[PDB]
Amino acid sequence: LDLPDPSLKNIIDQTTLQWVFVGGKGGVGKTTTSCCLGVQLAKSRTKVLLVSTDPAHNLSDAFCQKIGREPTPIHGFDNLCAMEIDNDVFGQMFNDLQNSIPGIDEAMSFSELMKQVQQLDFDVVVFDTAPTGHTLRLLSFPTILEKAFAKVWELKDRFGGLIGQATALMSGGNNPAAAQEQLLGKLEETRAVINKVNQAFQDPTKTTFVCVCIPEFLSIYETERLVQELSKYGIDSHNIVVNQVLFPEKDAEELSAWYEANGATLPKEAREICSKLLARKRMQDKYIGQCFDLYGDDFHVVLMPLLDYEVRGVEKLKTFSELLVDP
Amino acid sequence: LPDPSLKNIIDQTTLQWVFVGGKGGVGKTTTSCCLGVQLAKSRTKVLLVSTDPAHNLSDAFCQKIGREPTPIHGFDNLCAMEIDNDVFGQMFNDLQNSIPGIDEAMSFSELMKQVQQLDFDVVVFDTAPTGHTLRLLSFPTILEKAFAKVWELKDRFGGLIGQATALMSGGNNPAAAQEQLLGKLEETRAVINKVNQAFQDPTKTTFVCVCIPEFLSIYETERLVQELSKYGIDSHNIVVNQVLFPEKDAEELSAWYEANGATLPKEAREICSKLLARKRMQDKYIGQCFDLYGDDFHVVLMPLLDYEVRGVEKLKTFSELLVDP
Ligand SMILES: Nc1ncnc2c1ncn2[C@@H]1O[C@H](COP(=O)(O)OP(=O)(O)O)[C@@H](O)[C@H]1O
Ligand SMILES: Nc1ncnc2c1ncn2[C@@H]1O[C@H](COP(=O)(O)OP(=O)(O)O)[C@@H](O)[C@H]1O
Ligand SMILES: [Mg+2]
Ligand SMILES: [Mg+2]
Repeated sequence: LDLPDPSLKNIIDQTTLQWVFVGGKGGVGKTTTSCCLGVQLAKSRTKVLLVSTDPAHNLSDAFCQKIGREPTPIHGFDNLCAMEIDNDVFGQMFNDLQNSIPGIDEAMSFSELMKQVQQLDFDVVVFDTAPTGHTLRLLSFPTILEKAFAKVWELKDRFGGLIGQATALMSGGNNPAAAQEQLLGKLEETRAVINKVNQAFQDPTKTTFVCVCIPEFLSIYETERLVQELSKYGIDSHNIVVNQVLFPEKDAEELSAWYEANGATLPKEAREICSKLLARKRMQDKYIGQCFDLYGDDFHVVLMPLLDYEVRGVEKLKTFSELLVDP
Repeated sequence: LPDPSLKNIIDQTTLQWVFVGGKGGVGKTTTSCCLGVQLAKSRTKVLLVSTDPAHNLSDAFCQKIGREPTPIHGFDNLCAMEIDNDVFGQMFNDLQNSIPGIDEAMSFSELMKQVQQLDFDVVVFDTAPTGHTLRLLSFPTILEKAFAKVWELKDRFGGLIGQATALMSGGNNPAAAQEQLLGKLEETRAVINKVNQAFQDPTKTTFVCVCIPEFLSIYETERLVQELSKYGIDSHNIVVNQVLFPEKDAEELSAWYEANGATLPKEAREICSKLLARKRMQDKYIGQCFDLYGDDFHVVLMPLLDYEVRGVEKLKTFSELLVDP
């Protein structure tokens, strides 16, 4: 067959990329893939930043080094930084909006993060995103903002009488109408930031998504959810990383023939372990064929081997990254 | 105008659920406990349920209150209660991430089922602050949206789900897990449909809105009243709590102070001026309350006291003021 190269080298080749998002469900290897992409990009690019919005602090455990809320340089690199991230009328109206429109706080946090990152001045940013479910809401942010605007408008419409009647009483910093206009302005600031950011995100020159999974149903199902959602929102993805593949080198036909020929020559325990490993290989192959049915025409499908050790520490990450970019 | 008491709540012997709402700190818990104490007289069995996040019921009654009906010391028929790989788990987590509030709707569904099977004559609900109670009102919409989401996912990924069902044998069937999630949504929706049908019946359900003579409290009260009206839920009782001497009008003390202020020692002068300023402000907001309501609502004015209304006797005296002024 001829197909895209089964590596992430196309990411390194596209030198114009400014945002690389790494997605997938929990435990498939998002953080490892992100760290390896950062290590590889640090070669050609002037400055590379890794941002983790996954709730835990997995970045520190990955690099075996404490990572701060602001760009922490990585030991062994000069141009690789990492960063991990977790009376008053206006206050009441803002609280009411937060309770009414779930997700507006996430949108404002993401807006603030984008402002801070875009002012940090880096050549490329790799985002270790949260598990798929949370990233899908991240994608829905424009709808969340539109509903928040509609709520504030409905609120003005429905309670203008009370708000105007109260404006005459309370002096100083508690004019209700001014508080409503200020809440509109904060929503407007958030929406403008997110619109500029989304314009950059819909440009395949600057932004692409790497989807990580493992050869099991739930991982591939969440990958398909993410791929379709990204396509819906015009965000480019052309890389699937299938992680933790049980020895991708050898073929199930080959080892099945060997086992059917030579199983009874093995002690019972070795025979049982070989049989279990073969069944696991067959199942994984079923799911990898499913991946190539869904993708492969339009995606670089990278197969990564299951290792005995956790991929922590700089040297391990470098070896894994080399497997990632040229197998 | 309607009588300035909550006696109409006691008179309507058909009431099954009385919800008490309002902003934080306005007196929801106090009013709920007092309504329960008063209802325990006419009704055979009365239950107080607290969905307020904190454990304020225990502090109110000065007694630890349990997760299931705890009888109240001094009462024979008044109980209170305070309230806190895997394909199915993954799909439910996806739904929780997609439809925020579905878990709250299911928790409320289970709570309502348990309450309806405890079989009480009347239940008084001390709700959480207004913002959360409004979402409670939106729960049926959230359930419909969750159903629609699971069906959209079923439609779009049926191919993948069935192809994986063919692979993994025995249990952990993804299609069965999706049908199981639909069935759990259906259970929840049936409970909440019964509950909402009871909520829209003024014979069985009414809302008491608590506020204080301040702008924000009245604003949240108006939000709550309009939301209840949208959803066909009855409210005809406003409790304005912590009123600074509700009997007298600020006019009298204003005339007295403007005449005789400088003849007072410094401390008396200062406290009198502070009290007068607060009373003037409170009177503006109480006039606002009577503008908004009073035509259609029983407006109960309750005095601000020096002590916190904790303990059974405090609750009894406050309840007497609440139902017969
Ligand atoms: N190819 C692999 N083989 C063996 N273990 C791996 C592999 N890739 C990642 N791991 C380990 O699995 C754990 C989960 O990986 P991580 O990148 O944290 O996943 P995620 O970020 O998607 O939750 C990590 O401790 C990592 O060391
Ligand atoms: N009329 C009143 N005078 C003085 N204190 C009061 C009055 N009503 C309530 N309190 C006190 O104010 C506090 C808040 O009341 P609570 O019923 O807990 O409000 P909510 O439940 O709405 O937050 C309680 O400690 C209560 O004892
Ligand atoms: Mg991660
Ligand atoms: Mg309370």
